[PDB]
Amino acid sequence: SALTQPRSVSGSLGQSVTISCTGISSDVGGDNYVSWYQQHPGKAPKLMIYDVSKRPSGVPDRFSGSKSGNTASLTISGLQADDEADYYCCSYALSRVVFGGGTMLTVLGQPAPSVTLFPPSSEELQANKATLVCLISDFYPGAVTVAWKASPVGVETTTPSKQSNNKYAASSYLSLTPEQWKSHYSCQVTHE
Amino acid sequence: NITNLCPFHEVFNATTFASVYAWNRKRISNCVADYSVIYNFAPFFAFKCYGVSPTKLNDLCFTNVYADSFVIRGNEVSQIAPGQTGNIADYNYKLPDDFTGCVIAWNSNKLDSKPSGNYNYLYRLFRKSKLKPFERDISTEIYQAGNRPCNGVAGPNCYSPLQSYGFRPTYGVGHQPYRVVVLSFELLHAPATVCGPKKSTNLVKNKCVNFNFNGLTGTGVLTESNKKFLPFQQFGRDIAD
Amino acid sequence: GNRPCNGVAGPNCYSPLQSYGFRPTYGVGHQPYRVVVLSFELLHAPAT
Amino acid sequence: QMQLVQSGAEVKKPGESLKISCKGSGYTFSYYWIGWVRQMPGKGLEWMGIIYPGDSDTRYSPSFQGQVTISADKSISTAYLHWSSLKASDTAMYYCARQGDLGDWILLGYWGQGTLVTVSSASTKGPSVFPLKSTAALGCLVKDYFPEPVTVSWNSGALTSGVHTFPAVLQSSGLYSLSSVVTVYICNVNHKPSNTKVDKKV
Amino acid sequence: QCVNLITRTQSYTNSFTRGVYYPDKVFRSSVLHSTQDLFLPFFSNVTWFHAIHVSGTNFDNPALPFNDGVYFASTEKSNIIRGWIFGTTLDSKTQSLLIVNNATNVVIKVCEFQFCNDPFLDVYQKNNKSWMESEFRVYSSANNCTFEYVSQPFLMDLVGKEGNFKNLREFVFKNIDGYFKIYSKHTPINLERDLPQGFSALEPLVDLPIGINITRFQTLLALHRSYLGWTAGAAAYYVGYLQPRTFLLKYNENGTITDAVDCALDPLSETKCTLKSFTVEKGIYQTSNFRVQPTESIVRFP
Repeated sequence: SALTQPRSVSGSLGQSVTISCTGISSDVGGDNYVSWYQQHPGKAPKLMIYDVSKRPSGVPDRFSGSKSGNTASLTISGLQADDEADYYCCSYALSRVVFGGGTMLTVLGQPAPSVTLFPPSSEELQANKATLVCLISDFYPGAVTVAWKASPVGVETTTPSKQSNNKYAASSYLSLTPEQWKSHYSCQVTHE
Repeated sequence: NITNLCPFHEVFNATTFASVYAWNRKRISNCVADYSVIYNFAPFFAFKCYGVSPTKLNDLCFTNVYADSFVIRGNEVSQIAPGQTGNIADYNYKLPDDFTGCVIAWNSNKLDSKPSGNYNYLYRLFRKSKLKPFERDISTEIYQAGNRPCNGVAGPNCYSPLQSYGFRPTYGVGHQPYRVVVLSFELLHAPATVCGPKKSTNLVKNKCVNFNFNGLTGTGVLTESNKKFLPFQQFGRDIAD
Repeated sequence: GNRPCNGVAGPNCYSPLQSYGFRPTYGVGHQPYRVVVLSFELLHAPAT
Repeated sequence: QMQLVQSGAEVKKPGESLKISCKGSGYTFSYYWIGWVRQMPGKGLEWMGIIYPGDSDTRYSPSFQGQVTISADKSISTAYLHWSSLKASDTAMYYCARQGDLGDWILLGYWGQGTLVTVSSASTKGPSVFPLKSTAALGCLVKDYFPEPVTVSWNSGALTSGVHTFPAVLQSSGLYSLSSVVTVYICNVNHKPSNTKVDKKV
Repeated sequence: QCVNLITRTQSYTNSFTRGVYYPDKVFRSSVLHSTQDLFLPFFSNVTWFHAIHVSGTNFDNPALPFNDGVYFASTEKSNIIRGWIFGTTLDSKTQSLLIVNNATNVVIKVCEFQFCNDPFLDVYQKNNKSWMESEFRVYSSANNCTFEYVSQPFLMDLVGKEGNFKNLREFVFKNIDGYFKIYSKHTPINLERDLPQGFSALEPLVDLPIGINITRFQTLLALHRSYLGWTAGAAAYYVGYLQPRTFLLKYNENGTITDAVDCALDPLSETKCTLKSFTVEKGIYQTSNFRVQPTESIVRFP
């Protein structure tokens, strides 16, 4: 059997959220072989729910669950800032452990992104290179649009970022030649 | 070969078995019980059988076959047997004198034992009367050993009938946990539904060989026919019966 | 089993001789029973 | 308290059969089942197998019966990982797990910190460091590097407050690029997969 | 819920040649095989029931006995009559076989149901077109069960229907030595009276060992109850009791039973069975001797 989970879930700080997961098998001797794991972005997973009627040591009591036939669910008594992470259900009734398709919990909050510009140094010009960096940060939503002004203007950018500070950041690197850089730019940012 | 095999997991491959006093039973019927996966599961400590040979089990037919899984101590494995006595044989699981089946037990010190103590397993030790053949007693009421009325908790004259197993890996042989699986066989007026693996062979045609098709035996050659057998018909018979 | 067995018992090979656990506490059916089989060959032969 | 730390990150070409280790402490690493969990970037967790350090008893997932083997040494309380016939699609993050006294033998009570194993044929190109109207903050730019994990420090670690590192950005040429800034200076960038360390001053 | 609301009227109809099925799964071709087994006598009188509902909720329907097998036939459009009931007491006192038929994945389960006076199925939710079971009014209570079974929907509507054409469905249930056998076959017929002339064999459909005893049998209706609270409906079916008789079966070149002879209908068929031939030439043939059966039993003691 294979476990399934909703890929995207949403919530709010102080509210509750539920994550369903099916595919739990039953064996002779017990039927509560259901466990849940929480994995922070870019970190190792941490056990938060095992033997649903019980909880591990050191885990906050805000986590809970329920059982209904072959369907299990994960309930949180209250969402916080550190709760924005992935969750995986697990079943260990047949002496084997399996994980679901993964989840992603998001919480609402207060959204003005800070825009800064940094020109390239002379060492890049000596190396026949020119990279203009436009930095975006201090924005809560996970969506941002990056543009450039020469007429609208290779250029690459990454929208998501690490959530170690409960915020998101964005950066873009306008790769150009030194001759084109000395021949002129301005960064354009669009946010909700 | 398209017949569905009965799932032999969830009884041998199960993570944690039921308690000795609350042993669970799985009904195996209307399937093909492939016992070949048992002989290579684990180095069993005991593999005794009663009434049925361990080798002929893969071919004999049975109406209903039951499997009971439970975990007991290593020094009490000799108690689960027809005619034997002890705590498990009298208050947890009693086998009749006419028991027909097999008893399987293997070491489980690496599965049902923890350094902090695997106190989840419980076994019954005090009861007013002995258990009947294939009887279960899940009652957890405080057994009144003394004549004084007992309170809501344990006391000097009344103790809990269910005691916990202090399974620890630091113990030697005899004290380690042993998973025990008991197989029960029976037959009655109801038609049989489980006969074990049939183990068919490759088909050979145009040769003088012995043929067997779902029980019909004979001697003769096999040749590709041009007939129009109906989807439900299986045997072909001419005018001469 | 198919594995060549060593000089001692193993998971796929056991001792062919099992011992009788004859105990007086057992009921009817498990108690020991002495069996004496008398085989006679009566035919047109010089009898002794 | 009980701890279980794994080895550092490694990077090799497909088919070299690298080895990863894990060191535990704070408990008797004999009576607890230990295993490993693989997770590719973008997908969920995938369990490979477990091993009981008390003996040679081992169990593995049906999808990893021969693709990976796990070994342990009770004398030093160290677990090991070994692969065979690696391919480019085998680059993934690996996590360890132990039994513990929280649940059953199969329940994973605790976890490690993770180990990144990168398997590719990009020859592990070394990175380069270049410095960047602010007055106010200063920063440095790291470009031309294939491996993902890159560590950047400022003034040999003397400045910790006001220092931040942004995720890498993949350029069109097939190489990543990141930038680190410090609130106002010598920026020190260290690259473990390529063993390259370049110092630059703004 | 359990409310007696299903009206049923019964009549009589002549079953000319219906009720013949394959006694075994053995292939026979160009051979006249005579066997003695439970069959339906030709030209016998069978009961013709008429289920009628007037939706006057805002009604008599007694049960039917079972003796070693009962012939069933139905031809109502849109498969109004779907289910059947089997058992020995049918009041949650002993295990009873319940058969439910629907559009996909029929369910067969033997349990101790407390069957209502008029057990049937009703659908609802017309406002959103999600037709499903509204209330399980077949039984008021359910005890522990023993066995379950799931199969494909058998004898559904016509695949690729034509303009206003009627189809006749037949069913034969029999339980011998613990094996419950079911025979069924559908034959499209014209818009004239039901049970036409000709011949049609019934192929075996279900054969499972249950080992339970059957004394009575019932059936399950299905109405298209739509809110606007109740909807009218009609269902006509045939019920015939079987008797152990001797029959001569004729097999064609394809292996199908094309005709049958009832060896106790008329002396001609008796001579046919004696000679094992459908064509009897001119002559005189000696048949089974007639015997006057006793009218009653007399017991004389000291």
